[PDB]
Amino acid sequence: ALYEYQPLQIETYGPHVPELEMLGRLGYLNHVRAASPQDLAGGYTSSLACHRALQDAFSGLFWQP
Amino acid sequence: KRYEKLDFLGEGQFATVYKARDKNTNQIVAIKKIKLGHRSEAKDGINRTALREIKLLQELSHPNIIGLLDAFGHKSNISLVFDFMETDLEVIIKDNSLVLTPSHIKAYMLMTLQGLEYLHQHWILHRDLKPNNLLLDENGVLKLADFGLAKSFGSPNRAYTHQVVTRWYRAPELLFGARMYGVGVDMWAVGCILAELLLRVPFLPGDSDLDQLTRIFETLGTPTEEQWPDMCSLPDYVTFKSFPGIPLHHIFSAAGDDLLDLIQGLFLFNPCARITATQALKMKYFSNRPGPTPGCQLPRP
Amino acid sequence: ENFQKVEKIGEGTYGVVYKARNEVVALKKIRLIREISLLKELNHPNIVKLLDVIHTENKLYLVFEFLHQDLKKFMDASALTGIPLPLIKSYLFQLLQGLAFCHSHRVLHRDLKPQNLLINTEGAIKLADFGLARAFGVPVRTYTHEVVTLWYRAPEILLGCKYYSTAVDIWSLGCIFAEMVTRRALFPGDSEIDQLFRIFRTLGTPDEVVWPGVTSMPDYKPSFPKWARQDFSKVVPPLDEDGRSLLSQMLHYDPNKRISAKAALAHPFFQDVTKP
Amino acid sequence: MYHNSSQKRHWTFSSEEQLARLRADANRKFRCKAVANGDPVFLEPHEEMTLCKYYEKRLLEFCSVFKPAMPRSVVGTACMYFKRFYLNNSVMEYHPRIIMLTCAFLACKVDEFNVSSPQFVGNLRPLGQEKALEQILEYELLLIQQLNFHLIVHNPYRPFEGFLIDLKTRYPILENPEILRKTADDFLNRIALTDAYLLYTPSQIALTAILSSASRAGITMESYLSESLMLKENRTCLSQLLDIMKSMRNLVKKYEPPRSEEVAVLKQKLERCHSAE
Ligand SMILES: Nc1ncnc2c1ncn2[C@@H]1O[C@H](COP(=O)(O)OP(=O)(O)O)[C@@H](O)[C@H]1O
Ligand SMILES: Nc1ncnc2c1ncn2[C@@H]1O[C@H](COP(=O)(O)OP(=O)(O)O)[C@@H](O)[C@H]1O
Ligand SMILES: [Mg+2]
Ligand SMILES: [Mg+2]
Ligand SMILES: [Mg+2]
Ligand SMILES: [Mg+2]
Repeated sequence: ALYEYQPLQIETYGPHVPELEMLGRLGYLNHVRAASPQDLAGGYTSSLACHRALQDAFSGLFWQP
Repeated sequence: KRYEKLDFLGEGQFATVYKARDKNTNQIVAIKKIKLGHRSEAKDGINRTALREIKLLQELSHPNIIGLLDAFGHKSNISLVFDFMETDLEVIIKDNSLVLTPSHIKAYMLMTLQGLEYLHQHWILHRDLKPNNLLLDENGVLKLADFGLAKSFGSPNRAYTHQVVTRWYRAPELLFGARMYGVGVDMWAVGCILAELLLRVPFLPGDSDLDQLTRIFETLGTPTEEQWPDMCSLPDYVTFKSFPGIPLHHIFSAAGDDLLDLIQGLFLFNPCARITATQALKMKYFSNRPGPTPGCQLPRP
Repeated sequence: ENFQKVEKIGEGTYGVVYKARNEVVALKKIRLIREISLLKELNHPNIVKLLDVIHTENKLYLVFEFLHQDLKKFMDASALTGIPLPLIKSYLFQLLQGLAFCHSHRVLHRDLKPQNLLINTEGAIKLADFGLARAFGVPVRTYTHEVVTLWYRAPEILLGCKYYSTAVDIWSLGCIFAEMVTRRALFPGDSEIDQLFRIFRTLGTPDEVVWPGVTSMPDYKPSFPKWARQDFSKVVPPLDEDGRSLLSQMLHYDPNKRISAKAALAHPFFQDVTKP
Repeated sequence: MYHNSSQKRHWTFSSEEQLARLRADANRKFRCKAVANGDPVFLEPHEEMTLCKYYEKRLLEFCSVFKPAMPRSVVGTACMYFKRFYLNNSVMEYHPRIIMLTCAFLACKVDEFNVSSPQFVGNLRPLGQEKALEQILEYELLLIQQLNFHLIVHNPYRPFEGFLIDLKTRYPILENPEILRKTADDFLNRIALTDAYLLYTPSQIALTAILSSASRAGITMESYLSESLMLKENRTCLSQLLDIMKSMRNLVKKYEPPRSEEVAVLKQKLERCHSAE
């Protein structure tokens, strides 16, 4: 039984969040602080911070208790 | 009196683990009693490591992540209740009586990577991945455990403490003193674990931070500024003698081409370029044949 | 049966520590050889005393004199006012006597830190926590994967030397001495490399003139930054000429040139030592 | 993440009637316990609410003047802990002052804000400080049990920042969303005064604050909801979102701050109740 990758599906109850690689091209990264070279040397990019902020902004925006 | 202590599993420097039963479901559980420690840490209240484990495991629910069933205590004492795990991956690796076929290695890698992918989607870094933190149950299901070092990532200006994994599985950016990082640290640890599974011995067994860096560079070559663009800006950076490195098909002579590509992806020096858990799961090695063995068929010590 | 437990003190690497009453004493309950024997051998006013060893089939009990707090808590409480200079001198003198006694019996503490130095109400200080101790050649605990505090490690250990000498203890004591004078750690490194670089930045980078045999150490790298040696006046302002001289002799790079405990006891610094 | 968090599963409630019911149940349970132990000294639930609001304001003051600088998220976590605790417990049993200090102490440790306990207790205004530290340590485990060991608290500040980023990117109508930050922050404070944190998701609170600030500034942003958020396709969802915001604004304008003389009388009553049992 060969393995097949199946994407992880979690309901977020909010607007669709753009993919991480698309953030720079769509212009999101023009409104966040740039990552310093020291930050970049460890693998921390501004895209991660922008993606986290957007995911938190859109999480459970329309969910009713 | 809810739990009937019936076995002593082990004692670490910071906690003690016992076997018990719930007396309500007759389920066998493991109770990790957290030590107060020294006289000063006793006056600071409940241990921060126990609070970290509680707060992180209460917000996570995945098949391959250890589940916190309960937690109690008295005064500053505290005990965490987990489901009982029969063995762990280190015991499997060091057991000379059992043979690790390629399918077993693929299965152990698959479960670890799926757990890690779920963990990273929730913006949490394990930061302590090693064979003895991957616990195996009686049904052959691997679970990540020991979340005492785990931490959320993504929010800027959150360098915080410098706690790191044991040096054999530490990533070179961590050994150079990086304060801000991403999923790369867990991915390097995952590559080290895979190397341990392939060789049955630790891949890079340094005896000091500098010795660990020396072994990394002797085995995989000293990276230049094209491979690691801003490496010289890390706080604990030191220049090394240039090493050619060993070709990976010599270190892992039985590894096929797809597994070799996976290994190169996991051992890239640039943390940004290092493959993530999703990219690793999409790699051709997992979809190739033979498939991973069912968990009921995995070797048991 | 005789002992009445009063409360729980703490839970260190092994066992549990209990305040008890027979005189207030401290009881350690270990799950059930070299450490107990070493503690019986080390009888000194400046070392914590192993009173009695109660043996049970599945348990071990050790009795010690109760010390009300350790040095770390004492420095924390005195962070603003400071610790008086006579108290510093008396504590250093007593620790050096205890160290000289340990070294005379071929004992290596290896884990000196303010948290392991216990004081009482009358002004005495004693060494404790002989878990990493090295007697003659063998370690007392053959199998211990415990983390070690990094702020008091000697540079030779930081450079990979496997030959432990008594000088390492002196190094640690020197650091503690400086801390008690400055209410701050001398070398608060985040890692091994950062620890070594803080040492280098404080004392200068060691070369073959000052530390012969340093370039052949197991983890020496020629690319190490060549920092200069800042004078001791800025690193420890409050200290006097005798105290600064003793600190410098206690913080030599070369272990062979590092001062010994017995030689330290004869220093002019302790000319007018009086226990307060 | 919030969308599979314990805060969303266990600590967001359908209406303020449920909140009042749980608080009244707590008051009645304590009264039953005391009267079975063996009348005018009892406090009614609205008096308890007034006292809780007053001590929540005191906790805000304490976390504001705290040194070193207390991160705003830690303050939010502490306040949410206070609200959740006194949802199911009575001020007549556990004194709100000690509980508020314990909430701040647990929040600092949970949100990774490292402060030594002596410094934390020194932030208080001698032997009294030592006794206060003792009570805080005695109540830590009680507070954690009363929270059901649910320690992660999702605040609206991060969703606020995410919305500001999205507006700067995909809403060119707004020349500068940063003109809306001050007034939205004030509205977030006002919301935090009420019980909305137990009734709405953090993203809803942040978006309500943003749109309230826009309306006060005169700008209209229904286009952002309909167009940018793709709600023009699903109108019922838009109606639910607008009604949620209207309910939140109603909660804000209907809030009444505690009066000084009533607070003094109630403090005397509570102190007399804490010295007689
Ligand atoms: N759920 C469990 N079931 C069985 N054994 C466990 C469980 N959790 C931990 N253990 C045992 O406890 C030991 C130490 O656990 P760990 O959390 O790694 O402690 P530490 O944080 O001190 O390293 C492991 O070797 C493991 O075998
Ligand atoms: N005789 C004693 N008097 C007072 N306190 C003691 C005594 N012995 C041990 N302690 C305290 O008990 C705690 C546990 O110490 P221990 O477990 O022996 O150290 P370690 O775990 O570092 O080996 C320590 O904080 C120590 O200060
Ligand atoms: Mg472990
Ligand atoms: Mg651990
Ligand atoms: Mg110790
Ligand atoms: Mg010890």
